[PDB]
Amino acid sequence: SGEADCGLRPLFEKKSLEDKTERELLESYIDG
Amino acid sequence: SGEADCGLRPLFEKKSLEDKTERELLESYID
Amino acid sequence: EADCGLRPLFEKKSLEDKTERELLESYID
Amino acid sequence: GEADCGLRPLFEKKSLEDKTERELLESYIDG
Amino acid sequence: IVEGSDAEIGMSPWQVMLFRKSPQELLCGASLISDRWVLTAAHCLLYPPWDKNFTENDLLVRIGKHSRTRYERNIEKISMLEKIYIHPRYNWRENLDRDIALMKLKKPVAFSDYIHPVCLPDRETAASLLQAGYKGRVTGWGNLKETWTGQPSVLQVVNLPIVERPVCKDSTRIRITDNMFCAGYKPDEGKRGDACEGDSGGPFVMKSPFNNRWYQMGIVSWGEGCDRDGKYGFYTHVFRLKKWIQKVIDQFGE
Amino acid sequence: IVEGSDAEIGMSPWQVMLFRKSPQELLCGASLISDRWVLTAAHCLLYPPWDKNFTENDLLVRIGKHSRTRYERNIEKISMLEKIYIHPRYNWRENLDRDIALMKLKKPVAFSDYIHPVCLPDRETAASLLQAGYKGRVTGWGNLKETWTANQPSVLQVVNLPIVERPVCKDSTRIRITDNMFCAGYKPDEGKRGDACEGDSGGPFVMKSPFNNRWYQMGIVSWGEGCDRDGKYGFYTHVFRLKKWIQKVIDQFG
Amino acid sequence: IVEGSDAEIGMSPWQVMLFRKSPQELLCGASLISDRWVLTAAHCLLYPPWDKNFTENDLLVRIGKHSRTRYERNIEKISMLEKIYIHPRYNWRENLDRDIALMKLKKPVAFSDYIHPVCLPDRETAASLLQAGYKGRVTGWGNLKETWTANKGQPSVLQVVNLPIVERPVCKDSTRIRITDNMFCAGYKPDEGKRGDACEGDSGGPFVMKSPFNNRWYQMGIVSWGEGCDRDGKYGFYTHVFRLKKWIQKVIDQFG
Amino acid sequence: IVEGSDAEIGMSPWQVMLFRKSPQELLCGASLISDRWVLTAAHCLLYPPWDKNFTENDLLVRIGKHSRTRYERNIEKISMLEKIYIHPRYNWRENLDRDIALMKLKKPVAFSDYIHPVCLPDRETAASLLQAGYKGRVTGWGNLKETWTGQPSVLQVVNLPIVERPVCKDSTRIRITDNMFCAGYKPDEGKRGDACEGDSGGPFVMKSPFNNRWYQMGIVSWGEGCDRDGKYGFYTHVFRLKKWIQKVIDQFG
Ligand SMILES: *[C@H]1O[C@H](CO)[C@@H](O[C@@H]2O[C@H](CO)[C@@H](O[C@@H]3O[C@H](CO[C@H]4O[C@H](CO)[C@@H](O)[C@H](O)[C@@H]4O)[C@@H](O)[C@H](O[C@H]4O[C@H](CO)[C@@H](O)[C@H](O)[C@@H]4O)[C@@H]3O)[C@H](O)[C@H]2NC(C)=O)[C@H](O)[C@H]1NC(C)=O
Ligand SMILES: *C[C@@](*)(O)[C@H](CCCNC(N)=[NH2+])NC(=O)[C@@H]1CCCN1C(=O)[C@H](N)Cc1ccccc1
Ligand SMILES: *C[C@@](*)(O)[C@H](CCCNC(N)=[NH2+])NC(=O)[C@@H]1CCCN1C(=O)[C@H](N)Cc1ccccc1
Ligand SMILES: *C[C@@](*)(O)[C@H](CCCNC(N)=[NH2+])NC(=O)[C@@H]1CCCN1C(=O)[C@H](N)Cc1ccccc1
Ligand SMILES: *C[C@@](*)(O)[C@H](CCCNC(N)=[NH2+])NC(=O)[C@@H]1CCCN1C(=O)[C@H](N)Cc1ccccc1
Ligand SMILES: *[C@H]1O[C@H](CO)[C@@H](O[C@@H]2O[C@H](CO)[C@@H](O)[C@H](O)[C@H]2NC(C)=O)[C@H](O)[C@H]1NC(C)=O
Ligand SMILES: *[C@H]1O[C@H](CO)[C@@H](O[C@H]2O[C@H](CO)[C@@H](O)[C@H](O)[C@H]2NC(C)=O)[C@H](O)[C@H]1NC(C)=O
Ligand SMILES: *[C@H]1O[C@H](CO)[C@@H](O[C@H]2O[C@H](CO)[C@@H](O)[C@H](O)[C@H]2NC(C)=O)[C@H](O)[C@H]1NC(C)=O
Ligand code: NA
Ligand code: NA
Ligand code: NA
Ligand code: NA
Repeated sequence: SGEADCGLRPLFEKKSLEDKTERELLESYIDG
Repeated sequence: SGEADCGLRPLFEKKSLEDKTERELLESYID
Repeated sequence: EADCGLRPLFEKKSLEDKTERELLESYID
Repeated sequence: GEADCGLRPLFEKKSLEDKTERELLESYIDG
Repeated sequence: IVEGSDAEIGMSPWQVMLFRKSPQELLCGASLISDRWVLTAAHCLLYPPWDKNFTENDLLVRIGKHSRTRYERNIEKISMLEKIYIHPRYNWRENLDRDIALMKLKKPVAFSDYIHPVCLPDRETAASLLQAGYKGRVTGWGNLKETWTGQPSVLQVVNLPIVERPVCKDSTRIRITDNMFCAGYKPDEGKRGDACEGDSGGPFVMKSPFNNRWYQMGIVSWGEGCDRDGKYGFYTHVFRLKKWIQKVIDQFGE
Repeated sequence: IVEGSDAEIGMSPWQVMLFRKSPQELLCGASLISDRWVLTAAHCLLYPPWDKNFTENDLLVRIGKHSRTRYERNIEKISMLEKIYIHPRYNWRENLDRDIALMKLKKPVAFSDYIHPVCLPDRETAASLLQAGYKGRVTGWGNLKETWTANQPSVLQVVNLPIVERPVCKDSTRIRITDNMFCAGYKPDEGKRGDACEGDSGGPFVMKSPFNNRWYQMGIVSWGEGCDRDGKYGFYTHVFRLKKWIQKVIDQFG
Repeated sequence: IVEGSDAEIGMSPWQVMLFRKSPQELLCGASLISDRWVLTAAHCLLYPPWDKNFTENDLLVRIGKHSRTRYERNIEKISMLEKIYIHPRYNWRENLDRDIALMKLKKPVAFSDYIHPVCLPDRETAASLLQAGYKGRVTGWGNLKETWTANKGQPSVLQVVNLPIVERPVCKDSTRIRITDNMFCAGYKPDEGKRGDACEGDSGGPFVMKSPFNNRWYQMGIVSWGEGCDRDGKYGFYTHVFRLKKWIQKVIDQFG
Repeated sequence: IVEGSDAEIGMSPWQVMLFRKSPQELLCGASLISDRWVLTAAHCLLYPPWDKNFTENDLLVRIGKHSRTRYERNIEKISMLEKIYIHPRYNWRENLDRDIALMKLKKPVAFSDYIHPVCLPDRETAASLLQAGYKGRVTGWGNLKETWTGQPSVLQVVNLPIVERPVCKDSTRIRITDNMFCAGYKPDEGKRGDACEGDSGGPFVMKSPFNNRWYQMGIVSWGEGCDRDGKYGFYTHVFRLKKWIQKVIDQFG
């Protein structure tokens, strides 16, 4: 069906590549 | 001096007249 | 566990207890 | 009573000093 | 259990006894749902009105028993309680709403012919079995009849039918909620039976005609008197509280 | 999407477009959660106040798209709807509470570098990511600015926005909000801007777990008042809160 | 005053204008609390960040005015300042905490139909009136709109606007500037539709409320600060008069 | 009172005794500030660490007394407590910060030559009198000396100088606050004197050399031992808490 591999993008996570703004999300998860 | 008579405007409260919007304030004091 | 609800001394050895059929009959409208 | 507070009937009101009140006064003079 | 009968050996392998260490006392019933978790009623552990508030070390559980007090060979087991988890919204002040609690055992218990976990209902099981008229089975070592002044030697068992919510509601002045259901025979149905004081925490089980497995649909919670015409025993609605049960087990299992 | 930017190729592989066959029109966004299921907002499918009440055959979905209009050979795919499932308690008459619907595709779609399902959050993921201040990502081909005409970007738009405190969300609108919603967007004193807008509904609000590196859909664009206005926030359907319903549908009709 | 309206004659008899002698300029608003005392915001008199530090002889006050420009014969009066008293803990280096100052007039002003003092709140008046949602009235000859020029949209006659007091949590979350209990904020919320706000030039002016218990007007606040004017999600801030009344009373008693 | 002396008749007409009905016991001192209000220390009424939590009906006050035990006809008076008001921020958990409470009498007491209210300090009085070295007067029927195992027959009085805050602070490990002040003689000064257990609630008064009136500047609050070299008695700062006193009296007068 498609679940065990959900949320991992073929052109990004799967190739160890980051998209242009995901770091912004990560930084927002660190309070302070 | 001038306190015992404070807050009562000569041209309004003193001659029993209401300004155009003061009722808006009164209505806001009623929740 | 995947083995829940099956009693070793009954369901596991194809044996019925004395009154379980009463429950079954009640499940038939 | 409030306007008459702190004035003792048996002392200040009869112009009489108690035995040690002078000690307090002298301590109020810097020296 | 009122108007029930002696259970057969191994007939209720998920049956658990909740004991108070000191003074020595059989408090309630309970059920085994895994090698580490036991389900019971919250009020068995916490009920301020009667000045009851037990901690893990005040109690012990006995599993695999048949005869209330005549020690059973290499059959029965004893377990310590590692942690007690009472539903955060358990309403002891009014109607015992959400009368449920979980107890994690210090060490896992080994399954046997006399010790085996019962299943918790899934969406479909509950939909198919939770219907008025359908009978479930209740077990316990509680009072054999309403008492205001005896208790069984061997585990007692009785089969009772689920009753329509409207009838449950009109049978008592106590406010009932969807987190509970009632069971028992109606005045003119002839047959009798009911759980009673001491039976709380015990399971109300039903055997699925779809997969042959036993499911615990309820937990003996409360009643007014025991086996009185017009009254019905009330049970904690297990499926409705399964979301909480699963959360506790997942968060604090291991 | 207001004040967002062009998405990168394959940046949102679970993005789905919901189209009206006749007259041709892009209705909303949606997301792919498996090879046979698509998640969207219920009002995209049913909203009487707008005279909207679609049937499976009135619509089609396009997957794997980047450009809003141009065809993308060997990349995009189309699917027919087999059945629509709208939450039974979707409140279209009042505040859009439980603005959620599922669409089962008549045939399974094949994943590729441009088509891939997003994850649905579990209780642990929701606890760790759904906190005020934490940013999520919203995507869609909806209006680039607040528009008042009765009847858009060339390529998929994306904008990252912070989740907002419930008290702040509540005081920002006179519409009754519920726990089945959450709002997101920058506050007036934060400077930055951005928001979803008409046409973006059904689109996903996603967050990337810093724990397992996976993207989870925490929300569904549901509603707002104007677009990107100071002191106003976009509202989203709370996916985790309604996951029990989602799983129930997929299990019963999957 | 933004989104307000022209005041009626004698509507705010306690209104006072603070003027700079040279170069001639209307600086702020202020209020008459007795025949010898005028209340205003401290920053109108002292604000180093703007290179502002006035002395008594640099200013004059005009009382009883309606028109912002023209002279009003037999109505308006002018007074000289005898002494300025700025709150000793006025925080000009940070957030304008305790933005309050008193000015004693060299000669007592005579009351008339156009000149009359406003009341200062007592414990009970403050408790009964200082509640979220309750509206007060702000008056002034300041900017009619948010202005970025160092020079504008000045009103012809005194402007007036009624605005509701806002919950402290909402006021705090509307700005990154540290607010204190010595201030309160007022203004409509984005979802209430109506508009209005004080603006640059209005500081020192009064935020008044009419007691439904004794029919008297009480000055509950002093226009102190804001960020822009009448912006959605932003609120005007005012010095909390009752909270600082012990200071006001102390000054008047010690230097009356 | 330690190292004090017998008070003269009518010397402290605002002196009040706080008694526990059952079992019979003189709890603390207090002061008359009006015909309906009595000031005392909050801990006399509420102090959990000692399981103390008195209600209006558990107590009674005696006014106009000189000899602590032996009745005095046509002079002393008794009153019932209508309501007790303890400062909402009284800190019994740590340092007795804001150790103050007001008691509203059920019926107004009549003033006489032996019963008369003391004044509460005004801004100017506090500024002019609250200075180090300036002496105040403390009165009470409390212990005559630090005791760990007697009690005065007649009211005791002692004059003691106010001490610099830095010295008060460095004299104890307990966290002191601006809501209190200390008084007593320093080791080198030679003279002695201090309040002691049982004296709490009693007033620390000063006579204004400006208007000849007596002002209550403090309330006996606490100490460590009694009259120990290096230690000083601590008193509730009445002027700093006057805003509260006035509020209570105006709201519930
Ligand atoms: C020692 O001093 C007294 C007792 O000697 C303690 O103070 C009293 O404590 C009781 C409870 O212990 C307080 O009663 C509670 O009041 C709450 C507020 O409601 C009030 O409403 C009006 C006020 O105008 C009164 O008529 C009414 O009596 C109440 O005072 C109620 O909300 C409480 O209700 C119930 O809450 C839960 C229910 O979920 C129950 O578990 C509680 O038992 C309670 O019944 C309750 O009525 C009383 O107000 C206090 N009075 C005073 C003088 O403060 C002190 O706490 C103690 N000193 C200390 C701090 O150690
Ligand atoms: C704790 C259990 O042993 C016991 C079981 C009773 C089962 N009765 C029937 N008829 N099947 N439950 C109780 O005793 C509970 C807990 C508190 C009191 N209680 C009662 O059932 C009362 N009899 C009724 C009641 C009082 C208060 C709130 C809810 C119910
Ligand atoms: C269907 C979606 O395209 C659209 C998305 C709007 C997102 N807006 C912001 N600011 N992020 N939703 C809607 O248009 C919904 C459906 C019905 C009307 N509606 C609204 O948002 C109204 N603007 C407000 C509203 C009206 C009734 C009930 C709830 C909300
Ligand atoms: C002096 C007054 O005319 C003026 C009034 C502004 C009222 N605004 C609204 N929206 N009702 N006050 C100011 O200009 C003050 C004094 C110093 C700068 N200032 C500000 O309001 C800034 N805009 C913000 C600020 C800066 C520093 C410290 C506090 C606030
Ligand atoms: C209640 C009063 O009778 C009594 C007065 C003591 C005066 N002493 C001197 N040296 N002038 N006060 C107390 O007994 C208070 C109340 C609680 C205990 N206490 C003390 O003074 C302790 N000795 C020290 C202390 C303990 C806890 C918090 C503050 C101080
Ligand atoms: C601006 O106000 C005064 C100028 O009038 C500054 O200080 C005065 O001048 C000197 C400063 O060294 C002092 O000796 C005077 O006593 C001051 N005048 C009085 C009595 O206020 C003052 O420093 C400036 N204010 C600030 C804080 O920038
Ligand atoms: C009974 O169970 C325990 C017994 O003490 C109670 O637990 C609390 O005890 C104190 C009273 O509030 C608290 O200081 C403890 O933090 C708290 N213990 C914890 C951490 O659970 C419990 O409140 C009692 N329950 C009831 C309702 O009577
Ligand atoms: C619009 O959606 C469908 C239209 O297909 C409506 O469904 C009902 O339509 C008739 C009017 O009530 C009924 O007689 C039909 O039995 C039923 N159709 C079905 C489900 O097969 C539905 O009511 C409309 N939705 C709303 C509430 O506006
Ligand atoms: Na019955
Ligand atoms: Na916004
Ligand atoms: Na605004
Ligand atoms: Na000493």
